[PDB]
Amino acid sequence: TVAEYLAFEHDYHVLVILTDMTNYCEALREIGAAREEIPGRRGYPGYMYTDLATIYERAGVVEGKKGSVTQIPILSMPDDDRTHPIPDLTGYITEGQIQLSRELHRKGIYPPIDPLPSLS
Amino acid sequence: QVSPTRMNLLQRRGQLRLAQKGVDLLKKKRDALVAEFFGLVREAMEARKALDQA
Amino acid sequence: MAVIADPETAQGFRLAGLEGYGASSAEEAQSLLETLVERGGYALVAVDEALLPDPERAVERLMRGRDLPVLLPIAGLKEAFQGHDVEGYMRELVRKTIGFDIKL
Repeated sequence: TVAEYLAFEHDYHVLVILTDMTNYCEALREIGAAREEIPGRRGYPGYMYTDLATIYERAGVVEGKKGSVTQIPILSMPDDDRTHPIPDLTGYITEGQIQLSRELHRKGIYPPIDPLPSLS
Repeated sequence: QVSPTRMNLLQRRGQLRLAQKGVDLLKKKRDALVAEFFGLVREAMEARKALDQA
Repeated sequence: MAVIADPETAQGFRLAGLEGYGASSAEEAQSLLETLVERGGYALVAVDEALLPDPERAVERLMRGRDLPVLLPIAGLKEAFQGHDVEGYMRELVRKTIGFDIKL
């Protein structure tokens, strides 16, 4: 809300760092399991695509105005895959990801970005 | 490891099937090399005996 | 082409033209074999049977470079007037190959 305000009514260049969205999806799994609701994959509810979409798609630039929103969500991939519903649906809504690798950080490389599973 | 779905179960069944064919393939290759080894061993002892006579 | 076979009967191999060396001591023969695999004596070394059964192990230790110097157990002359035991030599060659006492 503050990002959309400061970008589309006062013409700043807001960069948002959405830390660890897996906690947001855990909170949705809690509130979706307390409502006796249809699960998706691994117990997360049906509307998790819609809620991650209505967080993520509130970014970008508009026509005839000055501002900009740049979102960097941060994901903690649970078993460091692209098959869990949190990084999976995150990668479906968003436009590209930057994926970190356990091999390069064991080899001692910073930033350990393997470019093959990452795109923009 | 690999995160288990119904896709990776069939991919690992395919990898198992390829390795089970490869074991029999390499056993056939080892049989052909046994045949050529018992080919060459009598020729080697023949040439060795001719070397002994000379 | 070089030999390490005999003290005096290697002169017949020199009389063939092909060079060689003889010492009748195992370690100076192996040391001239060492300078013969360093300075490669044209790709063939023929070593006495009943002085070195396996010449190749020490040579592949002191030179893991390739097998251009080929190493053969060549027959001693005196034992050559006995009988070669061709059969038993191929027995030990096949057992050096696959370990089995299988007999072709």
